[PDB]
Amino acid sequence: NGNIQVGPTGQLTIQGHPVIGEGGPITVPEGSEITIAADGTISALNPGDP
Amino acid sequence: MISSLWIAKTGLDAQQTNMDVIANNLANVSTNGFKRQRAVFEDLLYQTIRQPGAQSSEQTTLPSGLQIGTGVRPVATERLHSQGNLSQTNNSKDVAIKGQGFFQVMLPDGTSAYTRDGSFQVDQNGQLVTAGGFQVQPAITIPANALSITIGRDGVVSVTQQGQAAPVQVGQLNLTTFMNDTGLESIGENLYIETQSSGAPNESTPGLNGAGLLYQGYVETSNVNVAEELVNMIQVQRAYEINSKAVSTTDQMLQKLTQL
Amino acid sequence: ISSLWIAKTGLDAQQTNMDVIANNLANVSTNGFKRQRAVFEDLLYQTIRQPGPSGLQIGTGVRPVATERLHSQGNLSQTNNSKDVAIKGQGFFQVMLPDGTSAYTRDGSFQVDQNGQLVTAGGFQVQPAITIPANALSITIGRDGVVSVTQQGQAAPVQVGQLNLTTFMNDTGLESIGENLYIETQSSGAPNESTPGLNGAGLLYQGYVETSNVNVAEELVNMIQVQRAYEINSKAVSTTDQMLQKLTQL
Amino acid sequence: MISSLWIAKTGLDAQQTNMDVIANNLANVSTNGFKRQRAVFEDLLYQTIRQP
Amino acid sequence: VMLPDGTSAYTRDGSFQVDQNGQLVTAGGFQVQPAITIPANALSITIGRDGV
Amino acid sequence: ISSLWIAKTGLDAQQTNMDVIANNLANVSTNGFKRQRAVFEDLLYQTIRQPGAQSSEQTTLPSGLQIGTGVRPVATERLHSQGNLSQTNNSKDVAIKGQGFFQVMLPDGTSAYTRDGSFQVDQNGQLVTAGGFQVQPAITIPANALSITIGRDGVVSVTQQGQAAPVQVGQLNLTTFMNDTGLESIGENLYIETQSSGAPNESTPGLNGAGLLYQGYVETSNVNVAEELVNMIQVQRAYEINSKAVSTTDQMLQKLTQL
Repeated sequence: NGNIQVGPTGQLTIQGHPVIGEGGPITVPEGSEITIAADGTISALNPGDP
Repeated sequence: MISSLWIAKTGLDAQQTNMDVIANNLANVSTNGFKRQRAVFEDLLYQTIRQPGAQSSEQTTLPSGLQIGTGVRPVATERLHSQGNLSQTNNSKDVAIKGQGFFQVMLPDGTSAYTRDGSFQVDQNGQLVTAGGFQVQPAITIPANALSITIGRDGVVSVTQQGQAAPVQVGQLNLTTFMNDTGLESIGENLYIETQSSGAPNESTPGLNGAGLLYQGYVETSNVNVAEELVNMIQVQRAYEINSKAVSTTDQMLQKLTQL
Repeated sequence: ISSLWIAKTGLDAQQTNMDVIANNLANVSTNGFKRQRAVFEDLLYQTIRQPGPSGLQIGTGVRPVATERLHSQGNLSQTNNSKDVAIKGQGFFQVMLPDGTSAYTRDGSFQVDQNGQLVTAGGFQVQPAITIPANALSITIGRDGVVSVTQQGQAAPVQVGQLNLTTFMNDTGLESIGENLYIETQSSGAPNESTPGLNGAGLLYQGYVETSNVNVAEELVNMIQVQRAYEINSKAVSTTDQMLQKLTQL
Repeated sequence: MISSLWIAKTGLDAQQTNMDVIANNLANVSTNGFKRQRAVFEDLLYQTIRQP
Repeated sequence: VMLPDGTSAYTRDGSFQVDQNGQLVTAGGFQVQPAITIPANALSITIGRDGV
Repeated sequence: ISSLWIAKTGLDAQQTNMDVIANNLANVSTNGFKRQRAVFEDLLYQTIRQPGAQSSEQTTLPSGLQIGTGVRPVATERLHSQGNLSQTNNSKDVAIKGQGFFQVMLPDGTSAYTRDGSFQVDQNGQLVTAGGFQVQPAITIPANALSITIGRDGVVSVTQQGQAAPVQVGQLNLTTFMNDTGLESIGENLYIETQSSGAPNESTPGLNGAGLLYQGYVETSNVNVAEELVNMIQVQRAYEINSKAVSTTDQMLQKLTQL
């Protein structure tokens, strides 16, 4: 299920359960736009920032 | 529904505004002291699907993301404030202005407007008024027994009498200068008023601080180049046709989807 | 259930292509506009092993992967205005947004605000901050960035500022925002500012404005092609629906 | 909105300026201490598709 | 083309760009294995009939 | 479909042809201008049946099946003929009769080459061209000049009040190239050398195949006005024909899709 969702506190999670990566479940900046790479890299861009 | 429809609608509206500006320029080609105006366009926002420069993979970035346009809009219009051609009318109460500056008139409600159309008359009270009744701000008052009126290059107005040989000075026809002439707000009857864009007007005598002189007996003609206008008309007609064809194609594909 | 989604992706791709075509046709008169083309590429292939050469890879739809701007040189239109500037070659004028960041533009159409500075149509000021004085009898911008204003009673014109311009090692990666402005991204290199005519920078023409590089005939042919592709691709949906209905009838 | 149209527009403008200087010279043919004028033209930038 | 995994993938579509280092890449970030490097301040890029 | 992608190339070729025609017609009065003509080229071919393949044990195909792809404008060239001379009665106007280009020092330090001869003198007395650029041999004219004489030799001589013979101020050399058609044509009526163009060869006028210099004349553009009208008729008709081809393909596809 690739329908990834981000919570109010930057917690990446598929329906019901958090997504994990290196270490524990991954957490992103609070409201940054998320881009998913072709190899699994997560780029986060804080809005308004250049 | 379909975004291309709205994009083409914006294009059609932009072409319509361009045609309106061209028609306005052509209409008052014989207006004295008229400045042609050109519209400037720009594009609307862009919808970014993939952020440029984002990590395409490890140690690699996306060379260029996916961004889709939205349309165009006219952003502003600029008047070419250049020197027009002078035409002679042999009338002694018409003055053209060479260089920069504007004559100052007082609108009836009490405000001040700045004009460039020099063709004046004299009211029943003897004052010097513009074609329209607004009196010139320095308040030139011509006496009754007037034979000839001389307005010098430096803006000093004198009138000759019958008895005494020496002409009598009547006033000074000084003129105003702005930081940004293009920023003046334009209203009817060849009048401009100061806005926030144009700096505070500063009055000056003609021929000093970069203010132009006065030529009596001539009127400044509009700086409209009809040869450019006709080619622009051809361009806008063709662009309007192209955008209409785009609208038609979008309608055709939407209809085909509907018939499904 | 099988070809419906593939045909949906095809229709979406044709719709996006039509969108970029319409956007290109819309701003055919915007100064300094650069035409865009979208590029697609097919999606992942599923493979079915043979029992026990193998093969049998069933594909799926197509997706738009990027859109690129053709950063070419446009024709020059004459306005007779003394503040319009056109670029000869490569380079972008540097302008400062009111927020504090910096943007870059190709549209040379400059005016002067009440303070005498040089701004673009919209209020943004050119970053080197050319400060034209009052009583400017005439203003001239030469091949280089030198801006000289002649004053009454002065023999030698007084230089009032220098108009540098910036270049990038990858201008296609510049992010585009409204009103003909670009912001540098990670893909685009760090901006390098230089005087015109040196280190690959262009020259400046006074009184001319750069046009847009849009080819109307190409757009019309692309319009015909995309309309026909969409019309054909609808047939896949129609046939799939009919055969699925025939299947579910029994 | 094609390149040929803009090229022809520039040509028309150049011819108009030439006619303007001709008419100016003819107008003040009887002005003492007057010197004639002649305009000089140059071609604009060239866009290179294939580099020579 | 050099894949992120390190293996080589071979393609037919011709649509290339340059990244922030000037290296020639495809539309998507993948690099062409011969690694043609285009310097900055370049007036024009020519790709001849051969691979030069 | 293929026919659309062929007719599109046809339309683009006609458009480039019209563009070069319009460029030639625009600066018909630009001194020292050389007309430009475009040469096209057909694109690659798709071979379905290879010509010369063995049709049987003995016979072979006379001509296989090949399908064209379109046309591509391969290049454009400039005709370096000799334009007519026009008299201006100006002492500083030079017209070159033959072959060669005046060398000019660009501000950046590089060197350009031009054929339009119409010069002035800056405030320092140096000989410059219209545009501010100076002639490379740096001909300097004193302030006490009465007249400027530029003989067919290329030697610039100037006369002064109360003198018997004029004093030579310099020699106006000119450069010729092995292939002047290969000169990269930058704006402002200037050419710069490239790899295709040979190394410049500087010489005095009238020697080693160089041209001569006439003072008081300007070299007019060698644009044939009569030929442009018929070229325009041909270009317009070809464009209309290709447009009709596109329309036919569109009608064919439209009939096909509603099947």
